[PDB]
Amino acid sequence: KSLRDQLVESIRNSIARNVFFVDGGKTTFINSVVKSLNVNIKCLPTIDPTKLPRHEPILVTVTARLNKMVSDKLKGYRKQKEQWQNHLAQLQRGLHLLTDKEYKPEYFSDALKLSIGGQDLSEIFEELVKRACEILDCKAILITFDDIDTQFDAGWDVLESIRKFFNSRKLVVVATGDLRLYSQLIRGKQYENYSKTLLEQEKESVRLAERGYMVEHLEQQYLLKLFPVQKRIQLKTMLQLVGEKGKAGKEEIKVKTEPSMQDIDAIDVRQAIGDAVREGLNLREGSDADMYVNELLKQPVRLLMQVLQDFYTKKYHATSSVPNLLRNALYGSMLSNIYRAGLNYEQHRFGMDSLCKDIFTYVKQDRDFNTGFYLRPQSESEA
Amino acid sequence: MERFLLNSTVLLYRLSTVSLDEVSLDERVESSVFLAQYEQARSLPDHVAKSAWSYLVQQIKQRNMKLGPVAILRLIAEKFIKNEKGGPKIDLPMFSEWQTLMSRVSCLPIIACHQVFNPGPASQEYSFRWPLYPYHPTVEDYITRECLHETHQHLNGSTSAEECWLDALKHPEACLRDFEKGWASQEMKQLCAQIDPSLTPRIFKDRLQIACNIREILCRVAQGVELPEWIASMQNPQQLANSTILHNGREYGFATVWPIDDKYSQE
Repeated sequence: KSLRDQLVESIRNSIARNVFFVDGGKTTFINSVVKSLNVNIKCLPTIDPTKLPRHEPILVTVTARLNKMVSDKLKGYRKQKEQWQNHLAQLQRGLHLLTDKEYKPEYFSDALKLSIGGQDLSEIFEELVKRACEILDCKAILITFDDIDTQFDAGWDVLESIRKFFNSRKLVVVATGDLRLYSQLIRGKQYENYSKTLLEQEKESVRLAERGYMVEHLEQQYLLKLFPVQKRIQLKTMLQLVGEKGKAGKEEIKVKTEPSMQDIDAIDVRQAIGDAVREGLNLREGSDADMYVNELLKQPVRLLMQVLQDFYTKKYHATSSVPNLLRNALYGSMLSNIYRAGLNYEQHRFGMDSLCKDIFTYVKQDRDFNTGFYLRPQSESEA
Repeated sequence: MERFLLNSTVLLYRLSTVSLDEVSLDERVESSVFLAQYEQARSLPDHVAKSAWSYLVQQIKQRNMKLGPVAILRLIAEKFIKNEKGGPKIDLPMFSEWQTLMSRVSCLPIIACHQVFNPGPASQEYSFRWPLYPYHPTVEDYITRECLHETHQHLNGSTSAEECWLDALKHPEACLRDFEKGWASQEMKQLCAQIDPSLTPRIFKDRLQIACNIREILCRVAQGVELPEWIASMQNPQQLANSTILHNGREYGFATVWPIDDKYSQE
């Protein structure tokens, strides 16, 4: 909202690397941002890297969307068309470079045809964007890429698409995700550059150490260039968007709890959470319950929205126990969390027998051993 | 006979007089066709006409189209035009009656209908070129080796009449001026009465500007642009007899944007 607006302003005063990034929901925010831009810059349909066959280059995908946009802006109302197919064919012909698992020599004389020397696909792409903005009468093109949480590996590829092809001043990148995975993947295939025999032989702490230093420094430096900090976006969180304990509350959220909910029955968001917990927790309205719900307002918006949408849903269903309607919701919310916790899974074996053993397991895993039975969500792990 | 469905003063008058919301105009259209064939080709023996009309309505119903230029243009297209060699070509056995029909109608509509509904291989980007020709390798060879030899071309200004249509639409006021200046002459009065009894320059201009409006509105729909609101108030064809339309107190001029600079080009 406000965040997307500042971001819009930031990219706008950028045409005057060239890659804004959004930490982190994420997709909703990015879609809203793109709607915002609809100082002439033309946007691209959002790029979902995880939603692409294992064999495409980000560049081919970009070329496809660009093809559509150019062609239809062209069928709207020539020689510009005629000029475009030349670049298109040049791209097709030089396209092999990326795919080819081996160099075929015939590509040599191919490279011998005719402004840097060779068949630079990146320069070809730059004339491509030149033609595109020349024809669309736009200052630049936005390339909008989705997070790669579902496939953090394909993202690397977009990174090289950027580095090798998007070092142009009429293109701007909008990346989204967690830079931690970026770091890992870039590191992972940094390590892949070494020679297998090398590490196979030098398996000693000393040399392990300095190569780790080298790889980590290179990862850091390369992330610096690819994602220069200035244009990165931190984004405001839901609890950051909500009063910590009531001494805040820029832009009250308010949520719907009943089907009627004629915009005046909205029971805040913090207050709805507190009711759900206290009554499902039989928790009183004291300080710990508050902080309990603060350690709830962290959770990712999807998880919290599901867990608080199945809460009142089933309460209304039963009303035409709060703790069990809420317990069933927590079960779905943390199931794989609880599943990897190694704790009771079957629902037909609830009892109070399994509860004591499971509490023992939780306290041992949280270490503690002093107030673990308090079951405070104070652990470092979100699991 | 379909020529009658595309050239009929009776049908034109009747349609233009009736609103856009009658529906089920079959019988009146049929009667108009009977009349028009009577005046144009009176010599037909009074039963062949009904035979043919029944035949056509037959094909229309079995093929599940409605009585309209879409259907008629379709029928004409399959009957006459084909894809061969280069671009659509007219059948050798049928060229003569092709000319008979052309004497009455314009080719471009059929040409478009055929291109849309039975285009050749999607390889030869078709550029509209009038008129239509049959194919013979022998005649083609003779032409290529010796070319044609034009001597007598003084009929209509010096161009084909079809262009005079778009020329009038681009200079509608000039068309009215020239028509009037000549309408006072007895000859042209006789000819106008002979062709359309109740023409007069007033309904002349009305028809021209109405056609302009039709082209405009159907431009909007063809480009699929939002079907402007005033189409709802657009209820009687005569409403196209004015350069602007009154929906509710507010006047709309019909003009829109066109892909090409020359909105009046045959292309």
